[PDB]
Amino acid sequence: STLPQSKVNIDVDNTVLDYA
Amino acid sequence: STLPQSKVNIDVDNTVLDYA
Amino acid sequence: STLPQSKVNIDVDNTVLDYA
Amino acid sequence: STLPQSKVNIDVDNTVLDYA
Amino acid sequence: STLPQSKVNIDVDNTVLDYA
Amino acid sequence: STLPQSKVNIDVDNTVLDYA
Amino acid sequence: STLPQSKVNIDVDNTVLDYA
Amino acid sequence: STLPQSKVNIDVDNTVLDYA
Amino acid sequence: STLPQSKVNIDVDNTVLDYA
Amino acid sequence: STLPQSKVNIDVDNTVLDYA
Amino acid sequence: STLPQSKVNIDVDNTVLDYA
Amino acid sequence: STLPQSKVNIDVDNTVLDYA
Amino acid sequence: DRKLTHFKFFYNTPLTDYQNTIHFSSNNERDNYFLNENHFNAIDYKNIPFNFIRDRNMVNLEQMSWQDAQGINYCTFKSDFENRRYYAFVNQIEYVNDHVTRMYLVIDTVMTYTQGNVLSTVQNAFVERQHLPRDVYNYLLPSLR
Amino acid sequence: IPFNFIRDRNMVNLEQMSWQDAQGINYCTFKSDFENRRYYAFVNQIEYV
Amino acid sequence: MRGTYTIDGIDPMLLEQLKVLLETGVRFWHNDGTNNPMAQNVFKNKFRK
Amino acid sequence: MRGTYTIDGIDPMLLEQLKVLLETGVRFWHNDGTNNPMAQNVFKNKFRK
Repeated sequence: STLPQSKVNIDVDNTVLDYA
Repeated sequence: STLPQSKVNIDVDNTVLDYA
Repeated sequence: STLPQSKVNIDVDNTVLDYA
Repeated sequence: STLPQSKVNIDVDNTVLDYA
Repeated sequence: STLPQSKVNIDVDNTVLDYA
Repeated sequence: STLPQSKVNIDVDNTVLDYA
Repeated sequence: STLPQSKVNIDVDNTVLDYA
Repeated sequence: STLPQSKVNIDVDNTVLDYA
Repeated sequence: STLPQSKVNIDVDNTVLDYA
Repeated sequence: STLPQSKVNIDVDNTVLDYA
Repeated sequence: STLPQSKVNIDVDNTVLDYA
Repeated sequence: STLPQSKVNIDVDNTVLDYA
Repeated sequence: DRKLTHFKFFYNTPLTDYQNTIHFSSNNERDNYFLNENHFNAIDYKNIPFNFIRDRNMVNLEQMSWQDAQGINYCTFKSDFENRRYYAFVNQIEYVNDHVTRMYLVIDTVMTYTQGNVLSTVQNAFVERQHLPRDVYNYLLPSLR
Repeated sequence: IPFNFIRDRNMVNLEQMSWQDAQGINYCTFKSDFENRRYYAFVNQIEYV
Repeated sequence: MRGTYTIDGIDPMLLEQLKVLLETGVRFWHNDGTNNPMAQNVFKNKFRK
Repeated sequence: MRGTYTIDGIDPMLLEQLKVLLETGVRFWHNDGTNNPMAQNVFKNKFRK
């Protein structure tokens, strides 16, 4: 859920995040 | 759950979440 | 309802908990 | 209820909860 | 509405309580 | 009401609640 | 809306109150 | 309104409330 | 929206208020 | 808006609100 | 979303704002 | 997102938001 | 029917602290000074009554613009709810709309209730720093010396 | 560029002052048609939105 | 200063702030047509304005 | 008074308030069959009730 402020390119369609 | 480190139960097939 | 942090394997489908 | 120790009225048949 | 902690056997189906 | 001692208007027929 | 604690017989069906 | 003393606009016909 | 306490005759049907 | 002094956009035709 | 208090003519129909 | 400076993902086609 | 109250606000009154007040011989004289006389500049709302309760200090005025609002200190108001008239300081002025400007009040008890010889009626109360009449002052002179 | 502002609310929002230009501001003098008297104030806090 | 006074045409809250600030004590620096009139050679202070 | 005591049939919180109030010190005025018995000529106070 939470995202770091490190310009992590996120794609809404397919992105899957391992960490909470 | 409150503190899932890496074992996130995203997949639909799995129905058991350990230590939570 | 409340769960302890002791790696209690929980299965959503069939698990039944005696304590509140 | 607020403090059910072990006598949780999960079953549908039972309709009376004691000491609550 | 409020209930005392005196093991008052309560039946959901028919119980009627005089006090608030 | 806020403080009904014993005269609780549970019954449907009664439509008047005194001192409330 | 507000009611005084003076045993004011209130009938839900027809009672009309002048004051707020 | 916030402070209606005696002129409560209960009736449906009236559509104007003074001093409010 | 806000109204002053100066007995401003308000008609719900047609009244239009210039100020917020 | 938060502080409209006299120019309230009540009318439906207008679609632009200045300084807000 | 946020707007400055500098008489920024805003048109609801077509206005598009670059900043958050 | 919480802090988008100028790269606001208003357009429908884009599905990835960077650094957020 | 419905009770209404009348206000009369003043400008730049010298009274701005609780400690100092303008005592008067009797309530009638104080009213005459504040109402009938032209001392100070004042905004009078005689024509326009108000719906207000002493319990809530908040008050809303119709025809007082922001510029006119600045400088108001003292407000004297009389309500049909209570026969006794009241005076108060306008602690805070706030702007909410082009047509209304809210003002808060704090009741000035000294002016409202202590007029006349009412304080003399107190019985068996500790006193300190009281100005003395001539008879007792001469009688008590050695003690002060 | 005029502004819509009221003395009662201390908050103010500026259009063309970037963050770099914001640093260093201490004193602000403002005059409103609402009140004939002009006013001066200290800019206690600067925030980026 | 410390007393009951009121400047004409002043918001009551600003009057309260001014009252307390004066009670604390405020120092006035006369303008000298300089960038920082607040900083001057104090010893040169003379009687007449 | 200042000590551990309890009056029979008293709500505990009222007992606490009474305890503190007595610790502060409370003065009793005996009734004289008057509108304001609290106000009397103190000098006339005599030994026996």
